[PDB]
Amino acid sequence: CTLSAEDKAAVERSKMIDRNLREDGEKAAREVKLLLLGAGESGKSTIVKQMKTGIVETHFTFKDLHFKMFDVGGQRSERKKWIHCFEGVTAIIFCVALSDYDLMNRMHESMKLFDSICNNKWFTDTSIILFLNKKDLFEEKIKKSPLTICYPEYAGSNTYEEAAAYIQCQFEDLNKRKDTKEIYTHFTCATDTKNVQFVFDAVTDVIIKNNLKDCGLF
Amino acid sequence: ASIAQARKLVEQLKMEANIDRIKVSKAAADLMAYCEAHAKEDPLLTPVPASENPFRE
Amino acid sequence: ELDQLRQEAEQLKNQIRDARKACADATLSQITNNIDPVGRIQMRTRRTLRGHLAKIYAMHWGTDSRLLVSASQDGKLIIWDSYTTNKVHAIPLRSSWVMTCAYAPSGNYVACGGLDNICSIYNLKTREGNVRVSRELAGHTGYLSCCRFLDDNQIVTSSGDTTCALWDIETGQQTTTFTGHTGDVMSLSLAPDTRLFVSGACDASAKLWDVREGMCRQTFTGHESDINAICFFPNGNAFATGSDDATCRLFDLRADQELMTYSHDNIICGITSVSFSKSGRLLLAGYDDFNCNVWDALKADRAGVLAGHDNRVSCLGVTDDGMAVATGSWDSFLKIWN
Amino acid sequence: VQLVESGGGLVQPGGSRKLSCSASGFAFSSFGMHWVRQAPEKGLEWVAYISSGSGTIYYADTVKGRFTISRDDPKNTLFLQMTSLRSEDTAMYYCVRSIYYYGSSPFDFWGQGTTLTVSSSDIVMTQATSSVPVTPGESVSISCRSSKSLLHSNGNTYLYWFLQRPGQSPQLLIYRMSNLASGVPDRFSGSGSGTAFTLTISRLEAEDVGVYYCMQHLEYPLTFGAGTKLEL
Amino acid sequence: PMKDYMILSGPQKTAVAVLCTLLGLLSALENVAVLYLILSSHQLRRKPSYLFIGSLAGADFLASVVFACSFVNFHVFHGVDSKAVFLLKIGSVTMTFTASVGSLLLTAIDRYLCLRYPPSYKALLTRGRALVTLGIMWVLSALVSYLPLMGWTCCPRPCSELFPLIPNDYLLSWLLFIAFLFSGIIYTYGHVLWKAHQHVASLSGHQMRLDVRLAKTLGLVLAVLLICWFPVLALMAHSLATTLSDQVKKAFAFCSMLCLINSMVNPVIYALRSGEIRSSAHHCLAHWKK
Ligand SMILES: CC(C)CN1C(=O)CN(Cc2ccc(-c3ccc(F)c(CNC4CCOCC4)n3)cc2)C1=O
Repeated sequence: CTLSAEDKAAVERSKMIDRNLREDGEKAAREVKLLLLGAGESGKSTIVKQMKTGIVETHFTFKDLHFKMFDVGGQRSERKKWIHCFEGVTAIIFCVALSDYDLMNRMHESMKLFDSICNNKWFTDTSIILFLNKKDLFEEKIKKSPLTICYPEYAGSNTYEEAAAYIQCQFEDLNKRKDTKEIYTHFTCATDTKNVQFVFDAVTDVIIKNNLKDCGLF
Repeated sequence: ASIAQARKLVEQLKMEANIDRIKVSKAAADLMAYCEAHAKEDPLLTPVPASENPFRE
Repeated sequence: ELDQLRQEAEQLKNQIRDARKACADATLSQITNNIDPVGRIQMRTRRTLRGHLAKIYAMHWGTDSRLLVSASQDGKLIIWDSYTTNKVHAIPLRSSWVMTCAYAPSGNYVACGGLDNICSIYNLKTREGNVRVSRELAGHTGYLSCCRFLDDNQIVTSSGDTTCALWDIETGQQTTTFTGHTGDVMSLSLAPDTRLFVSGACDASAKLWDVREGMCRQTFTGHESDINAICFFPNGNAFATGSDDATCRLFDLRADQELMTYSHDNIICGITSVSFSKSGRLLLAGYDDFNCNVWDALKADRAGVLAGHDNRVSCLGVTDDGMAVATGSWDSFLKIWN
Repeated sequence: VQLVESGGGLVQPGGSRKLSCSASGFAFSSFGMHWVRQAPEKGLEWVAYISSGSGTIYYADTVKGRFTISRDDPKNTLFLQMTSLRSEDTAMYYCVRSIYYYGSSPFDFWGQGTTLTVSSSDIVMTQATSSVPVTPGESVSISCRSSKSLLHSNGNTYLYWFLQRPGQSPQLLIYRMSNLASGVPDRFSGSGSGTAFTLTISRLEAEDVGVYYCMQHLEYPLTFGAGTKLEL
Repeated sequence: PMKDYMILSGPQKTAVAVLCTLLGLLSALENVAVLYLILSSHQLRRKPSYLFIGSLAGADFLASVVFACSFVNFHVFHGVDSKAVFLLKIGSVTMTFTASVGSLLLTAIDRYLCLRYPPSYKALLTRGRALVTLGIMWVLSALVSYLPLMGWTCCPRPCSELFPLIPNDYLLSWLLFIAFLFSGIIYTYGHVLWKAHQHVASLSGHQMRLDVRLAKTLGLVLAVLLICWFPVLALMAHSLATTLSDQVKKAFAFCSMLCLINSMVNPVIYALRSGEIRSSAHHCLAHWKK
């Protein structure tokens, strides 16, 4: 065999390490990664509390699905030099503060970040589970002040039903890859308890579509 | 406040402006001399047979 | 006065450029045309390494030129035997977002770091059979981009918080910090004598620091985009930088100006890794076009392609004896070329 | 790191026994364990070897089929089930810790041992020096010769040196040709010619008195050498 | 001497000789191109589903060539061959077609696993398991398809009339085997559609596209398969109970060539529908133009 006793034993140790690697990789592949790029103070921590250093890992399960949320907003550096690390993440959870449309404008900063990360060359096929946080604050605020301060081209009604829909359409008009990715939108607040469920269905739809694309059905 | 960084740049440029400099000809000659001196010891520039090559499968 | 000091700095920069121009009597391309071309370099994949399941982001050779450490995003740090493709150790990292890895010259310690803002040093040799973490270094406010070992007790680090740090492993403190960079520091290279070291940041500039003083001796502004990779010359008086504008440049430490530009029109993608071979004649650069080029450090003519990777060649390194070149790629495949 | 062992006793011949080696202080699963005998007046002799994950189990020709070695990784213990105990199995069974990778140090730690006293084609290594005296502070070169060359095609010479102080468990000194083990003073040095080997020690104190055993790990069975005693 | 068996040899066989050979050559070309694309991209090979698609393509390519040659030799050349080699062609063509049907079922099961276990699909059905199931179905088809000659000589029971010296009980057994295969295909596709409908209903429970798209694609892949394979099996089952006194043999030949039409329609329906195969074809065309 031209191999020594120690060489053969080292080969066996390498095979055992390979088996442990395969087991850990299968366990990791059973899990779901969810990058969480919020627009700063746009209700990022509220959703994290609702589902339960530099980068914070949040682990939670729901219907026997091990999720992993990565809060990377604390990096405070150039995003281009490490945003490729998250390439291949299952879905980006974007948090936008609806009440931040009066603060240039904070909602415009959120829109700029959404445009920057949605049209990035890494997340072309990575879908976005968009979150429009603080819908109660939006409903309260829309009566004292109008949306004209933030959106100058807006000319619709004033009620929350139309204004929130207009904001959602504006955020959903930013994806130039309307075919290879889909934006899942949900209007959440501090009292909602179904946000984790909505994340579950959005993630399972994303995984189903990815599998169908990989299996040739699409 | 920003004047601190402003003049710190000036002291840094003072320090990096008084260093001695050799010409490009001499530096290139030294680089070339080192490249030529150790050419025989380079297993990549100078290929070696399979006898002493540890990567032969 | 603020503007008066800014004008003084501008005049100083013009004077520095004038000194460099006065030193620029000739150029390397005009002085190394009579030398014989290196000839076409044909390297074959001797060992391809299987066992990583995600994107490999860093690698470092051991001093003995037989062992190496590979870092990937799956959260594991496999120590490889290059001569026979075995796994000596598999290190489960606390954070799976690793971006750098370094093998100590002694070999007893390996270090990894990434987005977790922590440089984790792992004790390879211990009377337990484990690779338990020896020390976790904290103090960086940005992502850690490069790790390099001075000795078993000191490790230098490049981070994204516009600074570099020289740590003391036994006490886990900040001995000296190197400030002066405007953008994120992406890679550092250590001189063979370990007296000085360079660092390529994202401000299209590479600096040269005195490790024992913390001061910046020299600043090299030659590129137009971010500098991703850097590597010292084997002699110790030159260093090549791999930028994002698909160009590599050879700077020198005694004329403080660029010596040579490694550019080609057919290449429009940035450089992830750069490292000279032994004798410094060949410049092995990994690109984002699933490719690794081999350049002649004295002639602009390219030596040869090193294709064979299905994704971006994230990192590459040459052995201490120069016998082999190992390249890591984002396709979860280490490849060693001779 | 310790390996305490249980077993032994006055077994009538032909009975059965189950020696146990409970390991505490290290990653037991990653270490390929070993068993070594020692007759009251004879040298070491290899018994069995169970690797990591129990993938490969080896036995000596004198105990093959009769003995049975196994490990309980979760319980951190090592078992050696014995049957039909002859009167020639009376020995001091040792539990040897061994790991196997590049640059590793096999046979690192040895256990206390059990006094099991049952009532009533391999590479042979010869140690010519049965017993040599020494003046404390001089240099001696223990030389033992092998049968076939231990120099493999990979450039590794598989020769191990073990020191056994009086009334103590063996301790690893040099785990290959000129590779000092951890915790061993630098005075211990070894070098061989591929078939004949020597172990040279510069300065001697009361720590060096004992018996030095040279062993080969090129192939199984793991043949040891005879006793080489150093007397003050 | 067997002229009494080949039903038609006269004014009508002029068209079929060109027709079946043209369909066979086109199907073979398409399938060869498909399998070359699968095996050349060096990335679809690692993905377990496209290896199943390529296995279907190869089985159907063998089907096209074997059926084309056998039919032009039988219903045009009227070639009478030795039973050892004459029933070998029966066994081989049966093996190819049963392998094609089994590959259809295996892709159907892969697509079912894409929905029943979304998150675990990638790691549950891996590369090695993919070839394991591939070889299992291939050898099962080979055995159940070459048993007609090596196993049964139809000496105790009368041999088939619509099929040359083939045991009638083997006819019934293989027809039941293919009926089970098609029932499995329909069952897994129906479960796929039901899972998609339930999932879209659950997703739209707070805020139809997926189930409609799946309905369209699976409806094509199922309707074409039915109108290409059900007629010939139905004609066979009719022949189980009749004596073919009424003219059904040239009609059976027509059904056979329309079943061969499934051979050319399989690539476009399954592999060309996939975006990855289309992109790989475009890249290969660009490389060839280079
Ligand atoms: C040399 C010979 C090959 C040429 N040859 C003849 O000798 C007779 N013939 C007419 C024919 C037509 C279609 C099919 C067929 C079509 C589809 C199909 F799936 C099968 C499966 N096979 C089974 C069918 C049940 O029973 C046993 C054989 N079979 C089989 C035969 C013919 O092509």
